[PDB]
Amino acid sequence: LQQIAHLRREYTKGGLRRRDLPADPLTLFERWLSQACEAKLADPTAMVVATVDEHGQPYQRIVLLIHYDEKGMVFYTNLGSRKAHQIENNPRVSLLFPWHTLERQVMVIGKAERLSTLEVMKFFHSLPRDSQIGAWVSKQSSRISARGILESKFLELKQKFQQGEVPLPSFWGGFRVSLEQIEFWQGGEHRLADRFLYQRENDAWKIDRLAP
Amino acid sequence: LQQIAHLRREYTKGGLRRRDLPADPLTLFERWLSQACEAKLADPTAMVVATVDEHGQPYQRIVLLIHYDEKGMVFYTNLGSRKAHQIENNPRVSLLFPWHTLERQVMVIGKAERLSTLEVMKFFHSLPRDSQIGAWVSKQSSRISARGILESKFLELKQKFQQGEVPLPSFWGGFRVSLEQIEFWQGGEHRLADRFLYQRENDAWKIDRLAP
Ligand SMILES: Cc1cc2nc3c(=O)[nH]c(=O)nc-3n(C[C@H](O)[C@H](O)[C@H](O)COP(=O)(O)O)c2cc1C
Ligand SMILES: Cc1cc2nc3c(=O)[nH]c(=O)nc-3n(C[C@H](O)[C@H](O)[C@H](O)COP(=O)(O)O)c2cc1C
Repeated sequence: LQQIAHLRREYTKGGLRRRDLPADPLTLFERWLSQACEAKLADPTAMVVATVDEHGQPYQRIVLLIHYDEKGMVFYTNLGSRKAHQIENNPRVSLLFPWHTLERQVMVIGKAERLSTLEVMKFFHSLPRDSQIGAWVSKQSSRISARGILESKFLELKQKFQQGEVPLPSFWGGFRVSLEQIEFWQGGEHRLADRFLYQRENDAWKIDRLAP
Repeated sequence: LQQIAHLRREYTKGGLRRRDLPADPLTLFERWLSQACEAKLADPTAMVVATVDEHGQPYQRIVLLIHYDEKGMVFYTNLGSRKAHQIENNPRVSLLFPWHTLERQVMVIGKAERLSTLEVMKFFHSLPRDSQIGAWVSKQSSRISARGILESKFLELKQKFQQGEVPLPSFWGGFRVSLEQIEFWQGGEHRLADRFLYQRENDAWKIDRLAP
């Protein structure tokens, strides 16, 4: 708890100049994610996902980043959830990594596309057994009349699955968010943040500094 | 750093039952905000604000909560920023308090309205002198060709204001987000979160538990 405090002070010694930026924004994201992990932030892979309903109202919630590469950033969710309904009507989403403990933010803008069954199955059968079970329990985002509904169904499903592999719910899936824009924010001198926007354009990245 | 660790363990000993909920959601928000402050989270008042552009694309960034009451939650920003432009075309916003260090989230849905000059002036002239200056420096969200633009203007404005009260920029203002919905999330038993939605309806709050 002094080792962690020290690491956070070192990773917060930030300037951020254009000439030190990598060509691929995911190189910088990888570096900051590794620092969030080493500094033991709570849930370093946690990201706030924003979606928009049919009335133009934005909604937000935290999800975990499970995978990223050039094709985008992946999370898993219940396909009957509010976020899945909103994505089906409007695939435009924003992701924000709230790394303000290290004076950082990352924001990703892109379109969410569903994962295939093969991808979902691979991830599901990597989860701890008790995570597989919980995925069955909850009709995510529906009104429920009592907490006991969850607790009862959890007990029943434990009993039902006890002596086999936990099957994949038909209602569990995932989304990959394309990399149209990636924005980096790092606290800077005189409380003037360094801010860079990577914009995907003509199979390349256009980088601009933004005023904070 | 053992005192903080202990406080975080105590405030994370959560069950959340309907019968223990306050009538006014801001009573529970006040309690969780006070706990985030006592546990020394980074920026306990930090909230992620989501807005939507004219194409239906959501955007996100962190701002600080400055004030809250029944009329809504207040933040300050530069009126030429992307968020201010997006609000002018679509006043629907979401706020999320990323308190996952204490296994919590709070989300607020409502409409953003501008603050009056008298309100903006009162807050501006409470800021530290060096905060007043910085508010002049940056054409928030515009592309800038170099970091030095910020550093130069900061030095010039320091010199210009040295021996007087720092005047209020015409381009600095704020927004109050109405309380249409407030949602509380707290990590729960068997990794099944307690989730409650307060929905404003007929001059009252309708509370429902949501499945996690
Ligand atoms: C740290 C943390 C991680 C979470 N990870 C996920 C996740 O990966 N997927 C998911 O569906 N919900 C996750 N949740 C729950 C969501 O925030 C949200 O409550 C749920 O997905 C329902 O969102 P919706 O009603 O807007 O669709 C997480 C919550 C927290 C606090
Ligand atoms: C902890 C923290 C607090 C911040 N507080 C504010 C704020 O209160 N107001 C503000 O305009 N920007 C604030 N920012 C900067 C915003 O996240 C964002 O970079 C800026 O407002 C531009 O957003 P826009 O280009 O989307 O309009 C904060 C950033 C962090 C990391």
